[PDB]
Amino acid sequence: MENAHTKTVEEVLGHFGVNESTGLSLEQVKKLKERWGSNELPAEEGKTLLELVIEQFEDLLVRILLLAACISFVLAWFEEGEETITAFVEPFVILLILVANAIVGVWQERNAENAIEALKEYEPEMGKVYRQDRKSVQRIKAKDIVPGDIVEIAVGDKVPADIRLTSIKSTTLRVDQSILTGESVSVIKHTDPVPDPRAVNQDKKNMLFSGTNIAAGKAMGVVVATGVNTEIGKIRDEMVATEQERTPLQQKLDEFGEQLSKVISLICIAVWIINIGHFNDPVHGGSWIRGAIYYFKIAVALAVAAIPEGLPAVITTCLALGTRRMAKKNAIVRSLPSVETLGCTSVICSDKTGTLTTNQMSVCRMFILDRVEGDTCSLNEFTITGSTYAPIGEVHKDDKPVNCHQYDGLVELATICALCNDSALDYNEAKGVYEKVGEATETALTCLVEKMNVFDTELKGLSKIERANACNSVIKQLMKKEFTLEFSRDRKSMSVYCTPNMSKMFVKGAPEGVIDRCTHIRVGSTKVPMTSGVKQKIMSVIREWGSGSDTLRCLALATHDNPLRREEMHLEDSANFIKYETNLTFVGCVGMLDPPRIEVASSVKLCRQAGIRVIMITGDNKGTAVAICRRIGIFGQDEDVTSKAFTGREFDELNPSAQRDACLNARCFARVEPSHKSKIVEFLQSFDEITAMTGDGVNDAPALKKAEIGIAMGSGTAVAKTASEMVLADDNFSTIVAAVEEGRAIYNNMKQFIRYLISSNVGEVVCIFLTAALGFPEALIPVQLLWVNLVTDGLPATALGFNPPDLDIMNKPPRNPKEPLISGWLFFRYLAIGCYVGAATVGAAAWWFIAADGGPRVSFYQLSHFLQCKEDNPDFEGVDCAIFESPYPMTMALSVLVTIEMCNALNSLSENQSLLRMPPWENIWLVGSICLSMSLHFLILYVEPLPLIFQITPLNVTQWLMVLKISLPVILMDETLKFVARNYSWPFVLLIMPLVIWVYSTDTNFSDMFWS
Ligand code: BEF
Ligand SMILES: [Mg+2]
Repeated sequence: MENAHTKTVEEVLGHFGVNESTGLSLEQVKKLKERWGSNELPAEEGKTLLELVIEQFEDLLVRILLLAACISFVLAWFEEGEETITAFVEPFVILLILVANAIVGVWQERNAENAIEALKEYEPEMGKVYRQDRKSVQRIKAKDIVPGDIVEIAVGDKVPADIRLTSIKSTTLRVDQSILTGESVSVIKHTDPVPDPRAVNQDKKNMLFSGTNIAAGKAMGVVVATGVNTEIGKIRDEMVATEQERTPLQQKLDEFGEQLSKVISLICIAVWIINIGHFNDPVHGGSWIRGAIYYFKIAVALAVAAIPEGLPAVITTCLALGTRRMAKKNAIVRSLPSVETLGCTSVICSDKTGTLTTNQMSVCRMFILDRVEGDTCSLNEFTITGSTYAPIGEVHKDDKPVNCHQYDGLVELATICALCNDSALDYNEAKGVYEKVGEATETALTCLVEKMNVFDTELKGLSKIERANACNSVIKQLMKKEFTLEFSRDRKSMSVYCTPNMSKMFVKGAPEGVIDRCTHIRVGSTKVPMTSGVKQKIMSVIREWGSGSDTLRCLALATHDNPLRREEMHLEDSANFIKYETNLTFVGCVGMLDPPRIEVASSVKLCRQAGIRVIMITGDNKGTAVAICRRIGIFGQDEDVTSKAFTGREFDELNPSAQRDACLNARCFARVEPSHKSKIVEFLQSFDEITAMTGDGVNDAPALKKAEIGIAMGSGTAVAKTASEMVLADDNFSTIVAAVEEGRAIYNNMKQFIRYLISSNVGEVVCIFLTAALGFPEALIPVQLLWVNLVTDGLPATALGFNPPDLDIMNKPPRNPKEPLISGWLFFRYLAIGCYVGAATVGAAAWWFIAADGGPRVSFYQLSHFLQCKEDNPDFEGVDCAIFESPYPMTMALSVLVTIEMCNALNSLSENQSLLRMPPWENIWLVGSICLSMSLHFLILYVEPLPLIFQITPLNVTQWLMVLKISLPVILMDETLKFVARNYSWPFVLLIMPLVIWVYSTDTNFSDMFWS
């Protein structure tokens, strides 16, 4: 069945072989059940943990980590000549972290689910259908409906499946379709076929799409689509079809990892070339066959030194902290890398209905006829501060609180609003909020009546359940209803006749018809005949409310004090309805709209300050979208919007060259399909701009998937929350601004500690390369490198993750996504730092070799040929040979590396500001982590079993002073580099004296002037 709206009810019923009066038989029900399937949308399949683990390998950082670990284990198996099993420890310690963060990668996701599925109303859709088994209607489950079923729908009932209308039992049928198309006002439905086959969902006025609900009437229909074949099913399929790429942070990390792998390959090739041809010496090896093992050991040590193992752990820690901060700020984050995406966001695309506005119609402005004379009059204007269905609020007359009990005309206005309508407002604790039960306008009138207590009813000690209708009931008892003249299309108004416990008849409708059908006006408590001037005045008020700066739905109200009695009523004719109120007393009019949320305008201003562009993409009409844009501040009140607001049809006809500056300039998009929303998001992404698509409902589900980051309102549909990466549980729109702020700060911290880790890794690489080239014995075994790069390089990195945010963070435009984390000059600076670190470590080892008070004196680089001396040959000196395996040089190099890393973390507090201007105690976490890691290093040195796992030994006072003497100049070098970067306090210096002056006490020539 296709294009059911284009076909009349007769052939639609004939196609399925179903009768409207009887329905479907059980055999037909089961045949259609097996032919089509279950009438439900399939849930997301449970991603097994094994698949998640195997797909976590896709990141290039963990890719290089895993390949390095695998090669290390392979060469651990290669080194079968050793006996102690502790060697096989050195690869294993890697694998643990490769799991740890991975678990967190799953764990947080699970937490997100625990916060996403919790914000769902798990009430099965319970649908009334007609079948041949029983004449009366029967209530069945949602999944039991099959195409061809006859469904009776009523007010307040959610539509179970796509239903073509057959006949409306009531007068008119109103359907709220804000879920599917973002329409802010209910749509009237009819059984007339729609000739256009390619009509949009809003053009189809003879269809009841799934997910929507009925507002006013009751109707009968025939199901034409179920499950996936429905409009929501097609939209969900389109959302699943679209592919979400990696986050910009993930892309930057992947590029960084590719560069790092290229560096590893280049350095390994270079060291192999510089080390090949060294087998010509009369040593063992079997033509480099047995020297290949030593060369590969050097290569794997270099690869380990070049890969920061603790980087993923600190990255995950920072992302988890940001996610926790959003959890505190009522924002659920699905994926850890997505918390930074808002920081680099340039354009924010937002839905109007339900996202920018509360989707709850409310009255904001009302006027009563105050003072009238011949041809001129003065009107009393009022303003309502309520934005939602909650009955809390105050009425303001010329910007001051006012009680409506003093105004009689306000009393009649409240009476008409409370009595003429037929809907109501209720409060529930499952969601803990207020909902409507009928038309949005009627419940808006009810909320307006409740807000203005004309009868001064007590409310300070009343429960929230009866708060929704606290004073509406008070109005109802005193003036009891008799009957209702329903709404008529030609009349554009509807009336209620009622009698007291005299006998007035209220009428509410469009301003023009109501004011044309009235022959009296109400001034306070007095009746005044027709005079023109008041008529033009009130008509001007009507159109300045309708088409002014704020677009409002004007609703004229009148009362007939002398209507015809009950007995002379003919309710069977709609034509007779109009003539029953030929003489009316116009009381007043009210203005209602779907108001934007109170936190939108300030958030829009803040986003404009941060350089972020805000665009409205909605399915509603252009006028309402432009009005909301003007209200929230996207456009000015008098600003022209000729080339800044577009419709889907207008955008389609636009040339791609015109579409270029349309996307770069236009800020309002109205009447767009979900495919059009995804097309707009893709076009914006085609200009290298990070897109934050915030919204709710089904119509935003594909776009939420297409954008770089998708944000879903907590009151939105389940599909929208599934397609999004962030969820606003409390529906606070400033949370987006807060998330952007922390994302910028988090990216700054990322840059800081990635640069610190790269400095440490290049230092280790230079140390190993210099040791290999110089021929000296190894100064750093790989397990020490793992211990350093995890503990001593994660605790300072975690502390750097707590860097204080910049003051000018939110007053600058978003960063260019194409820029790299490490610039050329910063790369040179950190390369120099690493070269100094490696030179310092090698120099400490050589200093222990050649000039040590408690060590040997094999100096002038003689006998430094490692793996060469075996006995007392002439090149062999007086000292022994086993001293080359002493752990003293190893622990000296380790201590120098640790101290230099402490200094590098100390002066990496700022990108360019000197450590003198910014004292290190600004970040107490930094000094805390430095002290903790130094304490752990001391514990490693002075504990029983670890100094055996690590080939180290405790030092003495002189060696420690030498270590600090070597380590401190890195602070001066970094300060000089920062100074030359900037150009091209007292309390800190006071603490410098007890340290640097102590260094001046002892001076040593170092006895090292042979080569370097
Ligand atoms: F729901 Be949006 F306003 F189209
Ligand atoms: Mg919406």
